[PDB]
Amino acid sequence: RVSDEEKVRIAAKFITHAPPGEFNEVFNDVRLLLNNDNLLREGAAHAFAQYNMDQFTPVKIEGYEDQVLITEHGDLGNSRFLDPRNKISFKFDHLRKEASDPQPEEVDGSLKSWRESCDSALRAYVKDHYSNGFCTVYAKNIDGQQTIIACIESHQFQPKNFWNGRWRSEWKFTITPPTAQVVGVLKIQVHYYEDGNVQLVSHKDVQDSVTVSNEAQTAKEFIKIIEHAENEYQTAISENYQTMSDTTFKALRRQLPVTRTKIDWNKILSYKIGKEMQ
Amino acid sequence: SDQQLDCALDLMRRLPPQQIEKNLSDLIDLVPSLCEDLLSSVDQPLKIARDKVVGKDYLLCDYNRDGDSYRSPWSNKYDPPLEDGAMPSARLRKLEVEANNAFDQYRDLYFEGGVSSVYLWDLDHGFAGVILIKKAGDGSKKIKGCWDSIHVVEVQEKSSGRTAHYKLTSTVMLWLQTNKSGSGTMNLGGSLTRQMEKDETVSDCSPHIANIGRLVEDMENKIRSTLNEIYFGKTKDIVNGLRSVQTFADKSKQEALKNDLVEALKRKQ
Amino acid sequence: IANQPVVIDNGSGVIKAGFAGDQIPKYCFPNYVGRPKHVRVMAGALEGDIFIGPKAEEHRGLLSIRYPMEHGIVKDWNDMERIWQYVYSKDQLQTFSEEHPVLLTEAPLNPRKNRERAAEVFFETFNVPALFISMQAVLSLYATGRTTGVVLDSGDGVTHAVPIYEGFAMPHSIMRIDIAGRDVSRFLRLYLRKEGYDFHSSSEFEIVKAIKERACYLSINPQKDETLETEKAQYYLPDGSTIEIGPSRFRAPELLFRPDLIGEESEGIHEVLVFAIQKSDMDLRRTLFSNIVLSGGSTLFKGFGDRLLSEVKKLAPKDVKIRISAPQERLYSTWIGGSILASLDTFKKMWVSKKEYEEDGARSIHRKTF
Ligand SMILES: Nc1ncnc2c1ncn2[C@@H]1O[C@H](COP(=O)(O)OP(=O)(O)O)[C@@H](O)[C@H]1O
Repeated sequence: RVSDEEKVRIAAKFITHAPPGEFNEVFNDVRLLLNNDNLLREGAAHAFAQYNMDQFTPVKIEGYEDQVLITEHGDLGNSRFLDPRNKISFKFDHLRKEASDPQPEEVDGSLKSWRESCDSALRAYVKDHYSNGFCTVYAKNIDGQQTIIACIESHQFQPKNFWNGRWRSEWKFTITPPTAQVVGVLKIQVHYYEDGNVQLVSHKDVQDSVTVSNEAQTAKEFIKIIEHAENEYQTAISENYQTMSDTTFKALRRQLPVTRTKIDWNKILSYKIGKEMQ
Repeated sequence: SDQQLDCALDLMRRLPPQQIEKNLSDLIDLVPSLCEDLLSSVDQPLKIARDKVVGKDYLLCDYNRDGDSYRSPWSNKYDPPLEDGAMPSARLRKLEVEANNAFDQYRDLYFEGGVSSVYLWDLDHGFAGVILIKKAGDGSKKIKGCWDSIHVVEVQEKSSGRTAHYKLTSTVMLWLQTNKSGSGTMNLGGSLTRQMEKDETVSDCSPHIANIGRLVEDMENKIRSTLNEIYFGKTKDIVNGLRSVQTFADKSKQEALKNDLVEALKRKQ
Repeated sequence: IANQPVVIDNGSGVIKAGFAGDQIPKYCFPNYVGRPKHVRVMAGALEGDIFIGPKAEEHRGLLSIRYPMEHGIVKDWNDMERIWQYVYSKDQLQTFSEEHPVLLTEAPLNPRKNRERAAEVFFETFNVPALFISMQAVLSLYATGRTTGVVLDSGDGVTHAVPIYEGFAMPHSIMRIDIAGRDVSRFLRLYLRKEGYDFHSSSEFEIVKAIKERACYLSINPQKDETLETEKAQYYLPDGSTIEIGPSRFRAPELLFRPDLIGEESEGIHEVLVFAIQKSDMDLRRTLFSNIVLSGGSTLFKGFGDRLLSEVKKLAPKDVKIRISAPQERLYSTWIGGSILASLDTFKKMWVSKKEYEEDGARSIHRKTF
């Protein structure tokens, strides 16, 4: 008799390591493997919570419809999130987008005004330049420092040809007057499975610092830096594909022989080509 | 059970196989009733094998294994040392030594490392065997992976008219643990699965081994091509499609004028 | 401009061009220079020391051949400048640079710097009002008339198969290998030297290229012609001497099916085609089997498409309705389509705003011409 407690960590590992799009369906398959929802929800609830908080799971209240992302800066832990733009406290289910009872809270709210135009210009560029690239800038005045939290999700999940792929990235303009910092991390998770496994995962995490001027300067400054860094690294990824074809393959599986032309198998079968000369 | 088996198939189909042993542990600790033929469906990695009576490296697989005793083609012995040494055709055993020798040369031609092992046997008219090439991501490069070339050579060796048949089953695992600064923390990879057949009037100058090296190499090239093209461009398609670096307010009008050109084409056709 | 400009087709070996509105490129000539090698003993004789055209195609063994474009890429830019000047000639153009919104082609997969340098020439040096340069497949789309297609064009030193949809191809479904019968004839000459025939000179090899365009077929057999041997189907030199053929008559042309045997990282024509299909969608492939476009001179082969389709059958999946469009003027078809595009006044933003273009440069290079 196996202890079913092990299955809690099994399904938790399954939930956490599940790529986006490939989560609820095979998650139900994991339930079929378990045949119970209670045993599943013993740890699946916390797994749902954190797995959505980090994967930038798309959420959208009807009162604002900004298509916010599930994170920790709106979350309260009681399945009740908050608006990063109009600080409404509202219940929000996680196996679906069942959200209700908007309650506008109160905080220092200065930073919110800053991230309004910051996310406005940012989100404008991201929408007008990335297809499914959509961001959400959370805001929090923790430790006497304003925090600009950029969360970008981008996917296209139509596995009709057994393919999925999603982009996520979080960049924090830690407004620490006078010199604020440009902190950030990327997130890549692409997957193809029609006859061949494809698990693309990559990122880049950097940080810089510059003195606060006003709202517009720092907005275009931070977003421009991240913008170019992302486009730059996207180009680097394209070149990485170029490094695959020539280096990586031939670094492991070469294409040509030592004579670089052909292979005479019968010559391998006999003749002893001169294996005793030198 | 059956539905749970299907769930495990989709699971493994979507699970990251760098945790095959831990994922298999999750599979056992989750459904131990279906712990029967786990690795029959679930694909396994390769295992190192060093002979001791001979002192030469070989490989660990299914057919060389006798219960728990793997066959060493250097000594043709079952490890742990058993008197259950059911060994195939000794002439074909020596031919297998020559084949693995040629393929070790071959892996030193296209790979320069790893271990090649085609563990065969001797059925009624024909037989089969497995191609095993273990070459992980070398320490020479931070970009790594785990090259595992597992293939099934299925020789339906005919008799009348010096002819025979061949059938290749294939799979090569490998990761792309490219974590350079320009690559960031890039990681990709996997394995494919293809098959092909042959009905050759097998002469003496071109043995079965020659056919193996030939079509296997051909298949590998097809695989490599398929990877490099379809999957890499596919990923880049998704990349540039989702996260583009293309400013709009232009493509609409330009494609509109292009459609006007198509209209002009229709004006004459 | 406001009159007939020129449509200019490239070619690493043979460049083409012609006045718009017509159906044939008015002037076509190879891509090299002929410069002699002997002492000007008799004064007042043929002097100028640089020949292109009729004298080049006339004084074959009297000059020194030099191709400025290699693998479709020009490196002897000054020689191409002079070739362009040959186009500007009274035998050909009788015009100035400032007289037409001329058109030019360019195969894809190339660094922009080539096109940049060409723009620098035709705009800084030549004061061309508008010079557009595009791809080398929409031209064929105009010729065939269809919108969905798989354009293949056997260049002078290039090969590239691309599936397009209504003049919108995928920026990924692109297949290309810079190769043609050039090295095929070179290897053919190699055979000949290992058969007793070396034709190391420039023009001496051009005659072998005429043989390439003369006695090269494409059988469907895998080893039938290899095990057998032809009886040297004796042709005769312009010199007026013996020209044997030898069994190898297929070996050099059949090599392009399996060109990797020469120690090449290529993929093979049919595989190239298949990969172009593979990089596309799924339902479109069904239509693209019924949409096959062939162009170029290296398609002119006895049993070309037959062996190609045999490879397709042995490689492509089922439910395929092959439709190969391989007419005669596959070369002109490109120029024809270019003339069709040149017959358009809707070419407004496409034509170069010369002044502002030079004031912009790089951005305009990536924006106007494509
Ligand atoms: N009649 C022929 N028979 C065989 N090959 C030919 C024939 N005519 C041309 N070719 C080959 O095809 C090529 C023609 O290339 P072309 O399509 O003009 O180049 P581009 O498209 O680069 O201008 C030449 O390299 C030549 O060897």
